[PDB]
Amino acid sequence: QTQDFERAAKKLSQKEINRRMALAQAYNDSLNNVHLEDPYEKKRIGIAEYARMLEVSEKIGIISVPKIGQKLPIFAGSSQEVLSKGAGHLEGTSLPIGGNSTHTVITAHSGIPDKELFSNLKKLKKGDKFYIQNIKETIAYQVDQIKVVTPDNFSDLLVVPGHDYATLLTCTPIMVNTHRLLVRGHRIPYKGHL
Repeated sequence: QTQDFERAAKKLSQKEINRRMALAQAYNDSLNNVHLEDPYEKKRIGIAEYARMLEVSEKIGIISVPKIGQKLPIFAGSSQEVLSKGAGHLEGTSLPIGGNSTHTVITAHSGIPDKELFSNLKKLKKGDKFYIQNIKETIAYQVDQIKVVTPDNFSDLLVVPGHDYATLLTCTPIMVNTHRLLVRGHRIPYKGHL
């Protein structure tokens, strides 16, 4: 469900990619993490507008996790509608374009029967890799920390100065969902603690 994004991204001119990426950079520089909310709170209380500059074909990117054979569309926000059809981006975290002092968080469900999504995220280990494609390019991350945290602990999702991080976020234990699994990687060239 990702070929449409690729096709549409390739049709943008370089000036338009630059304009959009500028808006995304400006958004990241003004990021306020007050938007941080747990997507998997059962009794949690709209359409996401904050990442429109990165959107083509309704999507802001593609998340590839080769070890578990996933290549999923990324949609803005983390609404139930989004999480039923692919991966979401956690509003309040950096948009997935990389850069110094950025930390983007991409999330998908582990406990929807009959949809793989991030059901097997817990198979990831330090040294494994994942990739995010946005309208400009594909950026790569190498897993360097795996943590299981409570749903009200956002500490490990915040921007770390001087680093370019990405975390893949899901619920755990499978079908129980009392906790959150956070698989963090650091930027590499594209070619509690567990």
